[PDB]
Amino acid sequence: KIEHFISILGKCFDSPWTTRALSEVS
Amino acid sequence: PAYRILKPWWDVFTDYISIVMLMIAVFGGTLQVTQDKMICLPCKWVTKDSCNDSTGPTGIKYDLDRHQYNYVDAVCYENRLHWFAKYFPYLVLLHTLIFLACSNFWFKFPRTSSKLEHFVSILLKCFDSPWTTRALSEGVLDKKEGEQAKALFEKVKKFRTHVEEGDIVYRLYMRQTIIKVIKFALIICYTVYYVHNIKFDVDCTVDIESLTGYRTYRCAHPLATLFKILASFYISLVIFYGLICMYTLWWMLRRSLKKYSFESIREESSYSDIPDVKNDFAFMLHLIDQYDPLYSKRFAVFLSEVSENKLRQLNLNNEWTLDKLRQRLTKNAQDKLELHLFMLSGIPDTVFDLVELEVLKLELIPDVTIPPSIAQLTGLKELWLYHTAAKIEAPALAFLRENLRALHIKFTDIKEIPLWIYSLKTLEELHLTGNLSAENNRYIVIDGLRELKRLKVLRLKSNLSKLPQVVTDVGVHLQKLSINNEGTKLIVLNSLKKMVNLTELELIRCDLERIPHSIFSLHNLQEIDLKDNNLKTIEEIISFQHLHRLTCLKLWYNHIAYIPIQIGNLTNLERLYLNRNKIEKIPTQLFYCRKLRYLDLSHNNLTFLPADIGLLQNLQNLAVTANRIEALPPELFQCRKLRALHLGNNVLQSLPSRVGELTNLTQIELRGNRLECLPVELGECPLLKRSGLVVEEDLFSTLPPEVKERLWRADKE
Amino acid sequence: PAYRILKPWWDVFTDYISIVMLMIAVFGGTLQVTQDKMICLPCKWVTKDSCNDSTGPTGIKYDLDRHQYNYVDAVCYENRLHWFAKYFPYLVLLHTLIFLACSNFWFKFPRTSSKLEHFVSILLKCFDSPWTTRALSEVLDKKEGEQAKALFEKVKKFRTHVEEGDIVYRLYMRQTIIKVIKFALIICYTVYYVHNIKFDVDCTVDIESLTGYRTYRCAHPLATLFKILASFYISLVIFYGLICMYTLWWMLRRSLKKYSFESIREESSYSDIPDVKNDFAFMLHLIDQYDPLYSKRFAVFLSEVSENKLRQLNLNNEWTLDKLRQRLTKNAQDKLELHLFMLSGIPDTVFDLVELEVLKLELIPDVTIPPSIAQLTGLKELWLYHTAAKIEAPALAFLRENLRALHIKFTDIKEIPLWIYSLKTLEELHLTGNLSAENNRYIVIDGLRELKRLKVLRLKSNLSKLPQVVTDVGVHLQKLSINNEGTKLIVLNSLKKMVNLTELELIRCDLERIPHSIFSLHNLQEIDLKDNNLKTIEEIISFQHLHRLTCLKLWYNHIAYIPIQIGNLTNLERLYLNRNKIEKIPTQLFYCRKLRYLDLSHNNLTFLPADIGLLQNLQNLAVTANRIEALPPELFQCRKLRALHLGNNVLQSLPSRVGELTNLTQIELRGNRLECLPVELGECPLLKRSGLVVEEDLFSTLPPEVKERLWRADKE
Ligand SMILES: CCCCCCCC/C=C/CCCCCCCC(=O)OC[C@H](COP(=O)(O)OCCN)OC(=O)CCCCCCC/C=C/CCCCCCCC
Repeated sequence: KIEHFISILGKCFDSPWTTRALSEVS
Repeated sequence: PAYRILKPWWDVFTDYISIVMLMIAVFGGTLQVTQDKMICLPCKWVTKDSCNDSTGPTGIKYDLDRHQYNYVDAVCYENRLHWFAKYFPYLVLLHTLIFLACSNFWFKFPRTSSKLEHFVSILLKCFDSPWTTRALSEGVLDKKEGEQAKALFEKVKKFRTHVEEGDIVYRLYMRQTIIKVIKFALIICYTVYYVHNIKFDVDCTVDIESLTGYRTYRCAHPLATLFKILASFYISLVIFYGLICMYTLWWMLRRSLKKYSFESIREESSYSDIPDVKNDFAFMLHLIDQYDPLYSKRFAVFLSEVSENKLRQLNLNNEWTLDKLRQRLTKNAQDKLELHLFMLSGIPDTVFDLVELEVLKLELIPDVTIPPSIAQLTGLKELWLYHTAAKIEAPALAFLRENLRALHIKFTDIKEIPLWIYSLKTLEELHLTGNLSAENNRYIVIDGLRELKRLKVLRLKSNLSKLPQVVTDVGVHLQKLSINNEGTKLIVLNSLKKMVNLTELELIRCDLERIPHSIFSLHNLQEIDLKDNNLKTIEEIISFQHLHRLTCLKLWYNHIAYIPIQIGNLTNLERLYLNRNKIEKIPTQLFYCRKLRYLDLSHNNLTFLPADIGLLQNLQNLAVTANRIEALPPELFQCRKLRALHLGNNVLQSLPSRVGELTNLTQIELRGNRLECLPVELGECPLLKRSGLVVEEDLFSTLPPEVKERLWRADKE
Repeated sequence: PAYRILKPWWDVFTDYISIVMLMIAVFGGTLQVTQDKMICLPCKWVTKDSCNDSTGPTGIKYDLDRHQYNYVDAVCYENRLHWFAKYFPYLVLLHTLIFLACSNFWFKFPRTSSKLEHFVSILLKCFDSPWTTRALSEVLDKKEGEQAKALFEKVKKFRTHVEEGDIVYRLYMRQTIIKVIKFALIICYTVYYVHNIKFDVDCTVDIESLTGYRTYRCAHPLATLFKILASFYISLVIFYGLICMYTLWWMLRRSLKKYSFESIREESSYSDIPDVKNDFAFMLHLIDQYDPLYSKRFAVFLSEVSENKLRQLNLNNEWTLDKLRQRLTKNAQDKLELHLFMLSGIPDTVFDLVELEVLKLELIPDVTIPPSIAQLTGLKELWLYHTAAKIEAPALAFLRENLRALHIKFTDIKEIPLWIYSLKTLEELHLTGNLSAENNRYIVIDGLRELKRLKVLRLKSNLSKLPQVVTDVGVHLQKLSINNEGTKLIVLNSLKKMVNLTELELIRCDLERIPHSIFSLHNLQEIDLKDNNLKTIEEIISFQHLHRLTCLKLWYNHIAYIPIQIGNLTNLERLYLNRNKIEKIPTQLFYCRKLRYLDLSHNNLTFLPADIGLLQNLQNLAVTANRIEALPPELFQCRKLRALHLGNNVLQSLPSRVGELTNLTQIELRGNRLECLPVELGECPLLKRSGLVVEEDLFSTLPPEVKERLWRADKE
């Protein structure tokens, strides 16, 4: 579970759509 | 590893000084475990708890065993040797360990370590990136390298947002510096104070007379001079460490490391848009400047929106390949090759590499510049500008001046229209859709269409309250004036008299509520459209015999409830589009005009069709769709040129068999009627097919299966 | 790792000597820590605190305990043994550490470590670059050329970065100076104090109250060993001195802040390599000391001649001869064209191909044509657009015997070539670009007087006024076309001198009046006034004086009616009057029956008039887009018509005699109102389906035998 969490969180951290949704929010 | 860039010369100096100090600590420690002792000799004569110090010489006989001597050594070493001499190497080791922990606390503390590793990684990988050299040199770029460049730009932006919020790294470095300097002060104070207590000769008085026989002994500490020079060397090293620490503190406090000005890099390069980075980001960039200004110089190119704009344009040139543009090519209503560019960052250069393209469609393109590579676009004739603020290169401006012939401009703001459209000379078709009427910009912006000379089609969907004086100046050569106000009445004021060369006039959705006299003053018109002008009465058409050339009177989408008989004077009409009106009866005088070819009276209030329709032999497409016509007269089939009988949505009870005499019929619409059954003679039309014969399936089933086979074969063959 | 290039022989020697000195330092330190002791025996007979040195023998009974002996040893080792004999290995260790710190402060100081690492990376990248081999040879892949250009730019940026200041040279000089003075002090004090390491020591410490004896004689067992560890060490320092001294001489015999590439720029062809200076010069001198080949093959990245060679080689690999034949096209003159657009440089393979006839150079900057343009055989056209052409004297002389036609596209004076005036053997020339600038009214075209064989000059330069220089130049002119694109042309009767003109084109001159100078030239066969916005042609009465005009061109105008007098021009053979405002064309106008070509499309003709029957020596009539309903006997008295431009009309029918017109190249029917094609059109198998343009629904009404014959003749 720790490896799955860190893999998901790291791949989310380099996801462009995270920045896209942050721009949409703010 | 890669943290060396974040360690300036002071940090390296303290790192090496701490290493040498730890070597001193280890050496002193192993000597203290190994050969630290005190050779003690008793004083034979004592006087008030002190040694008296009062024929050949002979040695003094103490009568002590070797083990009594060892006991005396251990007791006096424990009791009367100063604590500094005993615990100097361990104190030095503790001090050096604390110094190393202070120098390496920010590397291990997760809150600062995450920021530090992010900074080091993205800064190093920006430093070895090739697009940094490409931008600082100011082509073609590899796909993988382009993906790396865009990912690095996004990572730099997200890290800049992530780091600038707080100043945890600056505060931690500050606190480490004050802790190190105050510990240096304490170390130097106590070590200098207690360094003189390391003595070779120690007088001990330990009260072990019951076990040995003597009370006071004079011991020699052998590792006292060696420990003294080791302590002096340690004091000198701590002095150097402390001086470096106060230099670091002065460097931190003299300037403001929380504020970086990029004025050196931004003025050197063409990028004047690099922001003044602040806070923690500014702090580690100052640290990198203490290492090497080149890293900051090559990193600053990733903080400017000009650089990312150029990168986006180059990447868009790269991704939009030629073959995908070939499969993107389409055709318009004018049978010209077409390419719709919708919602792109810029315009691809591979679009401009095309040669077969005729109409390029620029829709929602924010602030792009037209490259001169338009010299390749020789077949380009129609530039379609939708909400696109376009800047123009001079050779491309000349090329469009000598090639481009049709420009459509839609804009939301009157500043969005390019100012180089007036310099165009080969332009004939202009479509200015969007409000030209604004305060002090009401037709003053388009006052430069006087520079336009060959303009013949001027579409204006622009909510014009009154028609411009500039089109009164231009309309000597204008041949079509399509004005859409979407609900604003024109005060024409008979100003079209100077506009004599019009062949078509399309006043659509103008809410005129009456036909003005400017159309009547003109003479060259052949296609008159008055769509959605709310024309309640059209009684003026008696004067339309003055217009000897009119051939298409598109009086549709209006409030026309009747037709005056003077339309019989209009023998020159070929297409009379009266559909979607309120006309309830056709006068027979309208049926005098033998030249009518497209009699579209659909969506109206007609209840009957006069028989005189048989006189209209040139009629081809009679569309009476959605009317109240119950029975078609046989004389309707007298006209043998009916090509498309749109009888749909009517109340036709039965279609007579005389339709079998018609030959030009290609598509007849009967679905939605009261038609009981389809007669057999409907199959007698040769050119009619299933696509042409649109009808309900059960109505199709009424035809004979041999006639149905003929029609199904016309669908097949 | 990769720093071994920056360590010359002296640095390696000093590093090895420092390692050996550290070895003997730790050896002496281990000895001094572990078995350094002093065996002190009391002198039983003494004289004034000095050792007097005065039946089997018996041992001297000193009556001393073992611990009294240990105390005597400790006191006379601390008090009387010399400090050098006790702390020699620690001094050697400290000196060796100082020497190592001085040697490695070059690599450990960040300010110079960054520059050293950058220089190492750049030098190794240039060392492993394949293009250097080609640079030392006198084909490369796309990746090879791209990385060569990128590393060229990196070398230029590094040269800008490092040459500005000398921090590496200053630190190296300071390190050498410090090492030299440290060697001097070390040799001085070690030689002075090496004579105190003695085996025998007379100690007198005054511990008589604790031992009973005043003076003792002590043996220091390690002393002799320390002697062979001291003098040896001295010898090492001497070497470490002399080598360092040599290094100092190497930093003073010449200015290391001025590297000269004279040997390389003399041996190699590149003579443009600059004399680099400062830190760049110092590290290049160090690399020369290591290996001259690194500097030799790095010197080719400091010259712009090698940069130009790489650029031309890269563009040569881009555009091979096969891709040139791929890009080969043909123009309107049926000549071989090669559209070269947006290239950083001109190729050489494009001049290798002798087939080329029209060398096209559109918007190609930094153009410098080598004499390999002499390789071109059919070169008679040079379509240079927005091109600044530089041509050497042999290639210019080659142009002086083969070049014939030359088109220039320019933005005022910026893109106008200067070598065109010396060209005296060309025959055609074109110009395009605004010339009527402020204070420069037609002053830039004053150098076209040496051109004597020029015959064709065409201009499109939006002239507000007629240039007097043009009138002076045009003496030897045959064809001249003037395009003003919506600007007034003030001829002002100045064309009377232009007697040699045989074709005068005035496209979009917006004249609205025919200038009176046209009526003076008896050589003009073609008069072109297209898009002049002519409404009333009342100047054709004055055209009666001319007897040379064979074709008037008043098309794309608004001529409401053509007057009667124009029917007096028998020499007219081609009437281009299409897209005009002509309502009824008079029959008297068709008294001239030798109207071979005719353009009357897009007009307002309501019927084809009578004296078309008079016409006999024609080949086409353009009746597209007017109000004519039928092919009358008037068009049917013509027996030489070949193309009918009758499309998008209200033409009701084709009567029978058009089915006798077997020599019918084309018909145009793009929207005409024909009932059906008559069976008389089946009388002519000469007209094929590709030959005529007929609507698909109109074409299918022909009989199946006729349609099969039409498709057959399309195949046949
Ligand atoms: C605070 C952290 C410190 C870390 C400590 C590391 C481990 C310490 C434990 C040591 C493990 C085993 C070693 C014990 C050996 C004890 C033998 C002993 O005490 O015997 C007494 C007797 C007394 O010696 P004297 O000849 O009087 O010497 C007086 C000097 N003029 O000693 C002996 O007989 C032999 C001593 C054995 C020495 C062992 C240690 C030597 C260490 C080598 C030092 C390395 C020097 C490095 C460079 C020096 C500078 C150039």
